[PDB]
Amino acid sequence: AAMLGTHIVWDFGLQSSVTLVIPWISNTATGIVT
Amino acid sequence: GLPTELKPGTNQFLTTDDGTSPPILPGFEPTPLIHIPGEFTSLLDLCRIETILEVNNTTGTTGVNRLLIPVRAQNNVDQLCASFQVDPGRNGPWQSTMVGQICRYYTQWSGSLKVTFMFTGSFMATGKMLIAYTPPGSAQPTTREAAMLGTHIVWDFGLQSSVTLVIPWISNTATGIVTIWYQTNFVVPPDTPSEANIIALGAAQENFTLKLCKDTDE
Amino acid sequence: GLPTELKPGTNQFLTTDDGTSPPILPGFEPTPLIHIPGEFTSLLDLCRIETILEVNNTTGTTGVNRLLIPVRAQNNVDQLCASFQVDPGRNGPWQSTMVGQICRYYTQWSGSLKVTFMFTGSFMATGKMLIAYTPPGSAQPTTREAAMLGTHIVWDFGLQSSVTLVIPWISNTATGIVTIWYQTNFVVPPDTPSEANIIALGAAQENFTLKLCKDTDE
Amino acid sequence: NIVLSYGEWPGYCPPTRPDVSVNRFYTLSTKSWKTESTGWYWKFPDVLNDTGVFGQNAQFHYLYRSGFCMHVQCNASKFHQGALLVVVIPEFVVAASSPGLYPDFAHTNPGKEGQVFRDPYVLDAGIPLSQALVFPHQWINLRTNNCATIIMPYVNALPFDSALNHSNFGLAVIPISPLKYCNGATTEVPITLTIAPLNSEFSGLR
Amino acid sequence: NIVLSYGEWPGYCPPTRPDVSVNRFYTLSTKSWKTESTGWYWKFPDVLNDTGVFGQNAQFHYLYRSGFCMHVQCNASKFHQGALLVVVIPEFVVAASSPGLYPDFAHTNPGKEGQVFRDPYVLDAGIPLSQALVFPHQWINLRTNNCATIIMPYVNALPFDSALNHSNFGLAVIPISPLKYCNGATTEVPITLTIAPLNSEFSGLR
Amino acid sequence: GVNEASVEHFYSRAGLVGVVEVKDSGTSQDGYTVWPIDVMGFVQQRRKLELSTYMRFDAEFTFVSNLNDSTTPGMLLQYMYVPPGAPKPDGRKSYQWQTATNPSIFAKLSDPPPQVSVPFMSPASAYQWFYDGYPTTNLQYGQCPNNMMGHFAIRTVSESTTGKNVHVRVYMRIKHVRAWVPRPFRSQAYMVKNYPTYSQTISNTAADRASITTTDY
Amino acid sequence: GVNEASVEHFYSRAGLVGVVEVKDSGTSQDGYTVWPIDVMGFVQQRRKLELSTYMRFDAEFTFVSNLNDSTTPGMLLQYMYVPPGAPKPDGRKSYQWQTATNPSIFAKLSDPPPQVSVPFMSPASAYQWFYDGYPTTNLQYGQCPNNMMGHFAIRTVSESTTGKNVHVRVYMRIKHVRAWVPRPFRSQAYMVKNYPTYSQTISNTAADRASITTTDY
Repeated sequence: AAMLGTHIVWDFGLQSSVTLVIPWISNTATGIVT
Repeated sequence: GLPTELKPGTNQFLTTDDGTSPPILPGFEPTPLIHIPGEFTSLLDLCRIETILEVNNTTGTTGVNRLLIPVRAQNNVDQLCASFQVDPGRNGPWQSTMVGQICRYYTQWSGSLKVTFMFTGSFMATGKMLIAYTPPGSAQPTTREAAMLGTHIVWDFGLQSSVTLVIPWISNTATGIVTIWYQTNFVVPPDTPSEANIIALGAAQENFTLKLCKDTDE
Repeated sequence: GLPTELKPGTNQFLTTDDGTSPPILPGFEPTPLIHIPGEFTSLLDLCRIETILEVNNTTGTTGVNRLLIPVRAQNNVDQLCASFQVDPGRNGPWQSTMVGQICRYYTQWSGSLKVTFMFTGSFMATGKMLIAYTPPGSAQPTTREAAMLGTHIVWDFGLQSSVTLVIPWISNTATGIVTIWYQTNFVVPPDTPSEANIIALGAAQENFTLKLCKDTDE
Repeated sequence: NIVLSYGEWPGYCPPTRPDVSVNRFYTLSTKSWKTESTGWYWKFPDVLNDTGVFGQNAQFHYLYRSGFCMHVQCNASKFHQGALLVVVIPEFVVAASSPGLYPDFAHTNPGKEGQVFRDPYVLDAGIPLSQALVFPHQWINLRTNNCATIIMPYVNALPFDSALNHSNFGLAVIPISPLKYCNGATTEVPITLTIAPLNSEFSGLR
Repeated sequence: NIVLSYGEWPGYCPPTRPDVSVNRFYTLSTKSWKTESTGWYWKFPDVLNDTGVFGQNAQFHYLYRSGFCMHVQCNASKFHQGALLVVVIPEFVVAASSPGLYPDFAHTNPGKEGQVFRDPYVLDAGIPLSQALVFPHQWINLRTNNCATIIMPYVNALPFDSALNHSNFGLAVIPISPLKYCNGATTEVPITLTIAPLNSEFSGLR
Repeated sequence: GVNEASVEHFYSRAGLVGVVEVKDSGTSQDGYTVWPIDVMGFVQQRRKLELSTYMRFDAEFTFVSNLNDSTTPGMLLQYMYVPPGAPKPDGRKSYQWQTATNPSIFAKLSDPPPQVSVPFMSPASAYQWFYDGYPTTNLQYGQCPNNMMGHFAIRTVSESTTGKNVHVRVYMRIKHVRAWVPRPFRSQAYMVKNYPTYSQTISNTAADRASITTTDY
Repeated sequence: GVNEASVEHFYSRAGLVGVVEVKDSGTSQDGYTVWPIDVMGFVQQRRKLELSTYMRFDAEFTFVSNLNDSTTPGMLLQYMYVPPGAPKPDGRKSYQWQTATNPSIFAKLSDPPPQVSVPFMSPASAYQWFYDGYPTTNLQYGQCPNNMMGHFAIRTVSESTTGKNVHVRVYMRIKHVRAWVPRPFRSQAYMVKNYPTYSQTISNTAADRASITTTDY
């Protein structure tokens, strides 16, 4: 279910640090990272 | 080439073989060919001539009534009026068309068909029907809104008296569906018949083809 | 050429004769040929595709285990590991190769073969094997030094994971031998499996040829 | 508007060639289109064989050759509905039906009055009315148009033929969608056929 | 690195052509490679028939045409050993075996999960695994590489075909040399299959 | 696929136009037979030809002759073509068999089938399948006498009763076909040979279904 | 030697594709037989064809017909080809023998064998020996209906039981061959006609030896 949305597959062996950019979020109900 | 060998295939009579044979009356002069109008050199030219679909091919209907799709004032709206398959080679309304009759002399066919609809109600008889085409994969629509989401034409009686629907592509080696829906109620002024007929016509397009000659079932 | 004589060989049906015959359906148009990828015009192109030798074709071994040459830590050094003949047409490991299967459709073949060896042990598994080829005249070597004096390759596991041996020339109208020797003991660090497998692959070179078509034995 | 049969104008033969005594419009007896009407057909030139100067020429000349221009006018109000198919059928051989396997002379050559169809579904010839649109035709949809004009050239295997013995073509007016109206409207719709021979040629004068 | 199946890039047909909603990477459920594992196969495009936007397109379109790019990633330590053959088999018809001469639907179309081989020696099709290298393939030798990438164009006798009824090709991951390790290492090696459809075309939208 | 849907190809290939029988045993000891050339012998071929009004073509005729049990002995046969408006044989040994203007083919059962091409024979510019008129009663209506292509009188060249029946299959191939004025395909059953007469029990052109909204038959 | 190892030459030469029998004595007095065209009639030819996935070719068919004791009398035979999707004869004297669109060959046993070339007949661009899919149950899996090339109905042209059985050997030569996607040669025995089904008793591709180090069998 999470794979069909915005996601990054991160491999430990290859890449030791991964960066995820949250597109946009505001405060005047919020994004989730799993 | 005096020294010859006779290869396998001699003294056979192949009925499809296109050879020469001696004239039985050499030096006989046939009547010269005058100009006759209406020469045709292709069954495809006849296939794309519009002919009446027998959409009302219903048990108990006879004669010219079988060529008419009845349209009348409906108590309930969004009801189905008529349904036929886009299948010239199969038994059904296309049997009565010239394209549907030529298709029975061939094994396979491909190309596009157009179905013309002619409204034969009074001049003062307005209303809308929905003509929807279902591609061969999908089943017949159950409701007018279900048919509205697919390929469709909304046809107004008052404005446009004839509408043409082009079937994109269909082949024979399960088939397209055409459904006519009551978009609106049949509207008439006083002293005007409240029931009318639609005449459905059908033909092939320029990209229609036929293949593998065969003898017809009738 | 009206005056002809029929020479001996008329009314014979030679099954290998390449003649003409009338089309049974003249003016029938076959489906046009679209582009399909992977067209092959030569069995030689398939003969030079590397396929797995069944070197462990030993009684009691079944399934994928028959494609694996076992390598393990040896109490005695310079022992023979495996031996197979370079003979695509004969019964044995080449039966499982594409070159060995196409060779059974022909009577005679000539040209060079290459045998690739793939080591499938752990990354930390070093050691040396000796791959020696014996030309058809000479008998199989008895010792590692006897095989070392002929054509051979010393293969190191730690450095090079795949080695290719080219068989110079072999024909069918008694055959080459390939032997794999334990040059060194199988060396591993702690917590590493001490037994591994070699996968032997085989194919033909560009100078491979086939001759006199024949029906296969299977 | 005008439809040319087979996309060819009628023309002269490269013999009597009347100028205006024959080229005039011939207007036939009007047909009453009713609810239960099956249709009408005329044979050409049998329809004009005993009618005016063309009638005199066709009866006192051995050979004959002419094109025709047919106008099928329809007088209906906007409160009448129905569709006629007006089809020209070259060599319209009428068939008999038996439960009488040969049609009467009254049916093969109805004259200027014309004959009513008995089985308009099969055109009284065993051929489906649904495929009659391979022949040159016009629709008369009472809500769209009340006129049909078909220009028919001379079609024959022979350059000339007898007017009295041979009919080159038949003209059929067939109500596909029946005439329908409400109480108070005229119970019938007049259908008027106007014929104009074009490029008429004659031979064997007596 | 990347291997082109039959030396041809997938391309468009000279119809729906999605840009990025379909061209995205699809990552399947990871397979646990164990000592006793026989192998796995997937049917294309059956593996994506019920998966994301490609799944929606393949189920609501009459015709279908697409190339694929398969990544077979393997997560093993330097202390794990084994070799996988990753082979793409065009028209991979699975065979039944009887001492049941017809394979079940679960075997012919295993779906996104994929099916395990029962007789990987004969590829469950009566053809030797030793000659499976005539098909486009990559080796995964745990001591050499842990990745395989096969680019597969559209192969069919027809320009278009049904995604739901016909599988153009099968993808088989088969352990030739069994997985082996020492006590303390992970008892299984993950095998990840990532699929990316290339040049996908659709027709008959409903 | 435009060559297969042409008038030339639609009317091509050789078809059985008549099974002629030369009876010479039992009671029928004629030893000859006269078969009038009929392009519309069978309803299948008649319906295809009646698609057009006028045709002009040359016909190629092949004779597939054999005995009752498929045997083909060395028996001699004469296939004489009687052109339109020539007298026909009235016996096994009549003088019409010796008329030079009637072309003959002398062939044996042991030989491959005889072939011969009859040209376009009509006094008019085209054969006319539909004639809306009278030659000069009800019977003569529709009866154009210009469609007669001739006869094929066939006999065994013998002096007495052979005692063997010969079955002749006549195959015709329409050649150089030109068609004019296409017509609807006949929908009703053919009752007689030369008339469009149909049964009062009119058959519907299309097969029936339960209702105008159900796609089931 | 590169011409002998080509796809054109590998699939060349005429091979027996079926021994068709026209039985007309004892109990079987049919006097005809219908043989469906099968390029994979024999396992030898099936294995060679299944080397590729798609083929496109024209086939040339030869009929070697004779009686039980090799005799070839003057008997007439009809070799009618029923194209894919045409009705087949259901008797010795059915109307399907007279259908013009089914090409026929009329030939005698005394004549040299009849030959005729069937073109590429598939609705698809190539014949497909492996179809991984369903036409629309378990039985229909792998069953592509586009590989049907037609039928060869063969009869004696006779009015009654001849009392002689005719053995017809059909020889086919694959012509203008194009092959795609080579496949491994089948290793298991063929159990059924249209399925890759194999026995649970898997046969090893290679013959066995005592040990991996002994070059003896």
